[PDB]
Amino acid sequence: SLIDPRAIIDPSARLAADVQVGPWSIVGAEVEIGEGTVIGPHVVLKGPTKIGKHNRIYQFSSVGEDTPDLKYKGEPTRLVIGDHNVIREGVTIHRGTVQDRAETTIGDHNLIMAYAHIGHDSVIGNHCILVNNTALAGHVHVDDWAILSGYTLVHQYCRIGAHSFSGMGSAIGKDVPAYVTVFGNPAEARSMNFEGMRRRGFSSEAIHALRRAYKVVYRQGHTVEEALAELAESAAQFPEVAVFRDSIQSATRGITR
Amino acid sequence: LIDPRAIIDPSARLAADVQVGPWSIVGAEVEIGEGTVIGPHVVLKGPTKIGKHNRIYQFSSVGEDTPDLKYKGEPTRLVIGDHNVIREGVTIHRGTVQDRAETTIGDHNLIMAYAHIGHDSVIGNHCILVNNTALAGHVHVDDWAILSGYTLVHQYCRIGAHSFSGMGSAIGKDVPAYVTVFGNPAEARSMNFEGMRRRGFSSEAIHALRRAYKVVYRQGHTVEEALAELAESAAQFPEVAVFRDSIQSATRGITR
Amino acid sequence: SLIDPRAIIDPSARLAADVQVGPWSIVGAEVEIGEGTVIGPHVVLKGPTKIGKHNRIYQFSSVGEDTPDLKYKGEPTRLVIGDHNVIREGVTIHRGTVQDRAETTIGDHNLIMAYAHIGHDSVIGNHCILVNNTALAGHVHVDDWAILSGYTLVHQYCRIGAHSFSGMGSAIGKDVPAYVTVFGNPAEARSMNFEGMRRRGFSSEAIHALRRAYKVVYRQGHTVEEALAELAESAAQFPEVAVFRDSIQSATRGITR
Ligand SMILES: O=C(/N=C\c1ccccc1)N[C@]1(C(=O)Nc2nnn[nH]2)CN(C(=O)c2cccc(C(F)(F)F)c2)c2ccccc21
Ligand SMILES: O=C(/N=C\c1ccccc1)N[C@]1(C(=O)Nc2nnn[nH]2)CN(C(=O)c2cccc(C(F)(F)F)c2)c2ccccc21
Ligand SMILES: O=C(/N=C\c1ccccc1)N[C@]1(C(=O)Nc2nnn[nH]2)CN(C(=O)c2cccc(C(F)(F)F)c2)c2ccccc21
Repeated sequence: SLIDPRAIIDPSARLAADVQVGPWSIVGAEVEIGEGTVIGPHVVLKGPTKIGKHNRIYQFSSVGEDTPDLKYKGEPTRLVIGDHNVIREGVTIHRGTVQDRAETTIGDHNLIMAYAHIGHDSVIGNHCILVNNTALAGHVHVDDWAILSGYTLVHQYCRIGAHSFSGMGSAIGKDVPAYVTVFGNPAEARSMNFEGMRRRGFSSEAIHALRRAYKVVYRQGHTVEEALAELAESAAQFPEVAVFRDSIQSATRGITR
Repeated sequence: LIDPRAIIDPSARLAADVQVGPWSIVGAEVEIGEGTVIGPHVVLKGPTKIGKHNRIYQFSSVGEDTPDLKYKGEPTRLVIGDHNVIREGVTIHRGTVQDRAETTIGDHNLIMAYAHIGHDSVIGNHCILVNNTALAGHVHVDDWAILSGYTLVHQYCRIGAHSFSGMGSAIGKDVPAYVTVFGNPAEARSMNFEGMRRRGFSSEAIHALRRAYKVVYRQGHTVEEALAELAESAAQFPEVAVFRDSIQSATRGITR
Repeated sequence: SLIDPRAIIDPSARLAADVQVGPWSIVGAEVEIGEGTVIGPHVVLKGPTKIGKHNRIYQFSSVGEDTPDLKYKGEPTRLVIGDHNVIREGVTIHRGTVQDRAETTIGDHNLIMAYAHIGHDSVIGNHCILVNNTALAGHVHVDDWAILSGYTLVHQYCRIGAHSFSGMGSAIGKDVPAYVTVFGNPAEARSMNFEGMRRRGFSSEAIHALRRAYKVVYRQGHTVEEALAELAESAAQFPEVAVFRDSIQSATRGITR
């Protein structure tokens, strides 16, 4: 451990073994930091916030702030961050709202690049990448391995499916199904993230069942109900297709087309 | 109240109950008013006036020089009213001598993280600038206007009262009062009926304003023709006069 | 003195005797700063980094950090900045990767406005303007006098030609030839920077030949090869047309059309 004496550590904060806190950082009341986490210089941490192990948080980041969206803040709302996350320069992460989840949740092994915004009540899974200035407005669910390219904007309540991909400057207003590639403002479905399936070792059979799964949903004039029925068999054979099918079935307010 | 690790210039001026966080700079000729909380890690530069019950969050640079090459160090101003919330990393520049030598913000404005307010810009009251909104300079934002995340505005554009931009809009012409605009480049879509409900507009003044939108946008009229038919509706409803006056004062083109 | 006592200066740092450094700034290990350079408060400089003379770096800037690019594995890579550059509030500049030439390079007289990003292995020439929140992903070459308007996004390996211009919110995925004006997401070729050419004092004859050069590349159904061959003659007569022609010849991502 090195706790720099120019940092401010609230008496109610809890620091585990091997935690580093750089100069002029604030570890506010009710912030818990897990084993081996490195807080850079000029970082503002605010609670109630739970941060796990072996995280890295860069300078000028505001982690666990209140949403500005309310004037009168509800407390106590939480921020939970898991393990092995990188949070780059100037990132903003807001805690939840009493109305909704009362918690913003980030899992493990995520890369959140400079000036990205994680809005109130959002949930990030594991192994996600949010590129520079990605902004999640609030109540955004990002499932595992999803990649949002630089300056991707996401409206409230949108679901970003597992292994999905957004192009630079995408503006997402509807759910993105698992594996789907989206581009533009407003965002449009283009293809699937075949590159990602390969890099995570999907069988060719799985990749071909997912290609056919795309066409079923987007290209053959079927209701969502008819697509779910058509996808049932492929979904039962391939867990990878089931992830796709589940992402479409969970979309009650429709999907990015 | 003033944290001892903050830097207060001799020539600054702070009201009784002003709070200033650690590692913040209150530079030369900065006035701060009653009940204003300056966060930690804030750079204020002057000549700048800040009113009362304002909150400025960490990493904000309020009152710097414009990098606009037309600026050359003249002692231009920035003025900020009361009950404003300025969030993480906001940049606000002072005026230029070429145009009035003042940047102006009124009252009850919510300016979210990394928003930029360029030289000589004039913001009214009860405005929302969502994350990373950017006003290049000489942008006039009238009362109750809402600019959604990453809204970009070119110099000299007028954003009308009760107007709304969608996420990632790029505005290059005046937005009339109450008009909703979307995309890059921004195009007119509808009227902020929502925002009229929010101000307790009579259902008559709301029907008057729906008619007004159809006169301007949906009936192949010119602006001169559209301004002409509105004249009586604007005499009848002050709410319609607001809309009519925003179009009248828009001799660079309105957003279509 | 000119080094604020609240600044951190690494023992291995090399500062010219007149260098100014504001409070709570960090001048890291293996950072060199040349004559006349003013470092504002709250600035983080990481090395190995060379900064030249009469530069100005504003608050909340992170100059010389490691790229988050997963391909980078902590190797000793560098950042070189020249003279008379203005770096505004919250600018991020990353050092290089060994996969290229292990250097990020900025020339002279550049204006880099607030929250602009310069990614690993990028090369900026002289007299360039990067307006607020302009982002260069990596391996981006911006040649002399190019202007990138606010929130211009550039993909890796894209080349931005001399005296080129991008409109507000441009998303560039292909090379911008010298003198060309681009707008939109995705970016679209919309004429040449005649305003900028006229201002900088380009001759009438050079402009007229560039107008014709534009027609050959964009407006005659020619493929890049046909166009290069058809340009050969004017490229041999007018240096500006040679700069234009070379920028098409050197394009590795194709050209913005
Ligand atoms: O709320 C919003 N807009 C204006 C506002 C009003 C009062 C207070 C603050 C902002 N929310 C927005 C939203 O997605 N609302 C919604 N959709 N479904 N259910 N709720 C997201 N939004 C935005 O512009 C927005 C809001 C917060 C954060 C961000 C960002 F950029 F950081 F991600 C962006 C927008 C733009 C147009 C319409 C609706 C909304
Ligand atoms: O305004 C501009 N240049 C001077 C400048 C102003 C402020 C700071 C630095 C330079 N350029 C712009 C402009 O609106 N010029 C103009 N119109 N009418 N009269 N002048 C805006 N502009 C921009 O890209 C721009 C310039 C400054 C700030 C911002 C932002 F994002 F922070 F808001 C954006 C742009 C993009 C394309 C064409 C013209 C212009
Ligand atoms: O480049 C990318 N990923 C690696 C990386 C680089 C720098 C930092 C972190 C990761 N992805 C991108 C790329 O250009 N890849 C590529 N092209 N040629 N060879 N590779 C760019 N990219 C981006 O979204 C991107 C990546 C890093 C930084 C930035 C920004 F915004 F800061 F400028 C943007 C994107 C979006 C869609 C497709 C491909 C790519």
